Amino acid sequence: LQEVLHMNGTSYAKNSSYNLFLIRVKPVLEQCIQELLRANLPNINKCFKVGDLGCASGPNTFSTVRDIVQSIDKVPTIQIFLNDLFQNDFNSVFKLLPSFYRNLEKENGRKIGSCLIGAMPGSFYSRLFPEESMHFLHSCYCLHWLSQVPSGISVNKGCIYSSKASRPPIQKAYLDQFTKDFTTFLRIHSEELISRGRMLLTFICKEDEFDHPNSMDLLEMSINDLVIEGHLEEEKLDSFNVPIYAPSTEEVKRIVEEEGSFEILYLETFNAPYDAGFSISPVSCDEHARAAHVASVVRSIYEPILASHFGEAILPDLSHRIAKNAAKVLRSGKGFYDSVIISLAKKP
Amino acid sequence: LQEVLHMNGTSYAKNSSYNLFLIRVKPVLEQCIQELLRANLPNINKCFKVGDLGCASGPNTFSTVRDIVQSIDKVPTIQIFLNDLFQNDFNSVFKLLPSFYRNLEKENGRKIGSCLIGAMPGSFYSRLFPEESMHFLHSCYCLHWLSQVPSGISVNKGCIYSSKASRPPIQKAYLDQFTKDFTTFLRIHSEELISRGRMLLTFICKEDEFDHPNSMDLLEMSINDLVIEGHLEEEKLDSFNVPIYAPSTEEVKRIVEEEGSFEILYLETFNAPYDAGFSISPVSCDEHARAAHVASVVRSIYEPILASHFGEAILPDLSHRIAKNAAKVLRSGKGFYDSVIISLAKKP
Ligand SMILES: Nc1ncnc2c1ncn2[C@@H]1O[C@H](CSCC[C@H](N)C(=O)O)[C@@H](O)[C@H]1O
Ligand SMILES: Nc1ncnc2c1ncn2[C@@H]1O[C@H](CSCC[C@H](N)C(=O)O)[C@@H](O)[C@H]1O
Ligand SMILES: Cn1cnc2c1c(=O)[nH]c(=O)n2C
Ligand SMILES: Cn1cnc2c1c(=O)[nH]c(=O)n2C
Repeated sequence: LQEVLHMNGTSYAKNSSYNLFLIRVKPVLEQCIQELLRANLPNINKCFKVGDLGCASGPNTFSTVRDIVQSIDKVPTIQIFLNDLFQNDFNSVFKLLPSFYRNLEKENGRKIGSCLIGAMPGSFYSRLFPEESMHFLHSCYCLHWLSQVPSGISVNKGCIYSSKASRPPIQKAYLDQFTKDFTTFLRIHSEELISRGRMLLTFICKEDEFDHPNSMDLLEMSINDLVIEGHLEEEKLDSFNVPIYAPSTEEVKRIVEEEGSFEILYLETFNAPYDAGFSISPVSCDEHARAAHVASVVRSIYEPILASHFGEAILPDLSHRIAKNAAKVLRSGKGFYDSVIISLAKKP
Repeated sequence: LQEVLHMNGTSYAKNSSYNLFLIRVKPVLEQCIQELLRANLPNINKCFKVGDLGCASGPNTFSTVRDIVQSIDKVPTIQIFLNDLFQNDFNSVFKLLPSFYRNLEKENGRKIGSCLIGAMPGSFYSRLFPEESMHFLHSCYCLHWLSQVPSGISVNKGCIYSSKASRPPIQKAYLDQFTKDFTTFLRIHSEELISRGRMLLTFICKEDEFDHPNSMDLLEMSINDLVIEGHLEEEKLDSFNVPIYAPSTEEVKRIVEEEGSFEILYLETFNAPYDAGFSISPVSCDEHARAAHVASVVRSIYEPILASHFGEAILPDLSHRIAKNAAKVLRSGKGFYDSVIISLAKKP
């Protein structure tokens, strides 16, 4: 998937929003960075070296950089490495850099050349940076993507991942894959961090106490509609497996403590409404448009993988079922994407 | 030009060749890198940090990385930053990285993750890297490009740059621009280098003793043909000025010594035949094809700037005149691109 997985190049950019997860991350990001400067890590007041792991493209890429930069300058050279898979749309980010830099100088006074933005492409499940070279690593909404479909060909009937309705051997196969992946992530990136360096990670979580469908759940139920309706053969659904896990906070916690590289400074979950990134009639129109927006966001996350497995002909039917499902969920008051945020410091 | 200048995205890749300049650079590159390891710069045996300034795209980008990597490993983590202007075709380099990395491991044994290739886009006339962070900076065939058209609207009649036929106020305007630009280059990048760090630079030079037309000279004479022939109004030629200088070695030497940041370790010129990158009938066919190749290479360097000034309609006529001119030059035995190579060490 290293050379297959990426967000939609409509686009992830057009459908993304600061208002979904990044605004919840921001205060925690801010506190993390301020604590780092106060900790006086070697060279941090000369050059603050930061990586954004799974930056994608679009406004969110720039919004995350802005948040970092403003956090650092809140009342040092900044070297930012943007990381994503080798077929991410880097060219478009780089073309927006000249205006980004000017706007940075008009906004903050940050002289041009004092914030140095480059890219380091590759999988965050492999080494990206020299040993003990980085102060801070940030990733938002990436770590639920696995390095591969769980290494357990086997039939996950009526399901596309370890959903609540999936059988326990599937659930165990997906957990074991996440464990491998996340342990590797932690082992590798701890080595890249300067002593007492930090990571701030935000990704999908599963909460036993709630019952809120995540984007994969909305997708799964919508593919199911289509087989029931007759539009898709049951074999297409039975063969489709997404390389994505939704962990519990206890699972996240056990993995980190097992790895041993990091102390947990902060660990919380939060629930983001589906349409938090949506802006504005009767009211059936209002809710139609909100549901249609949700479906666009969900299509923008999964289209590459959906097109390779199913072909392009079912995607408009799929978008239609996702919207219908989205609206029913929001009406029941369970229309939230559940997310965990965890702040880690490298142990001496 | 920071946001306008770039090589042709036919393409610079298809028309480029290791055999033109890089094979001449290679032995000097090799000696430079070996001397660096022996000098024991801080951290160099942990992580060797290298920048390629004006990497472009195509085989040459990868050939330069390969040469660096093989030089380092000749009987350490390697972090390579590829730099070019913000609208360079980075996406295509990154997409070739997965196979590059595998081929690196099949060739050398270089484990994956021990050579870390990223990008730092921007003008090399501004800061690219944190202070005292780099061991070695390499640039081949870039530094003759100026930051702007010489800051001397004024009419350069019948000429496109400071050619031998250009009047002395033009020559002085172009030299003064190169002086500003190259001095800035040196001041800025010296600051980025770790103590006793080095630069290896290769670019076009002008030699009083020879009389060999460079690619701009071939272009200039070919645009002149077209005005004489009637295909182009003299005003189009009189208004066209390329942001490019061809310095003498004495001019290069004076600038470096004036700047004061660098000691010169090595300084030589070499003359590269026009068709050194060309592979294979009577013989008028052979020489036709060799001349046509030269014209393609010349079009691939200048098409973006030619299209913006002249429009697209004259380019096939232009390619035809460049080939005719190329063949006459080669036949006289003066068909060489004259180049200088200079090795610099940061003074204590
Ligand atoms: N192993 C991996 N290495 C690098 N990037 C990965 C990855 N697995 C998933 N991703 C990236 O994770 C991103 C998820 S979308 C999140 C993007 C950004 N952090 C934001 O807030 O909008 C995608 O761009 C995808 O390509
Ligand atoms: N100010 C500048 N900053 C960064 N790159 C520049 C530049 N001025 C010119 N260049 C780059 O110089 C390159 C010249 S072609 C040389 C490319 C490569 N070194 C090789 O051996 O093939 C172009 O890609 C162009 O975009
Ligand atoms: C709702 N939403 C918004 N962005 C995302 C999601 C998601 O569910 N998974 C996911 O991977 N990403 C990037
Ligand atoms: C002959 N040749 C091959 N490559 C180049 C040239 C040149 O003349 N200028 C120039 O800038 N570049 C990149």
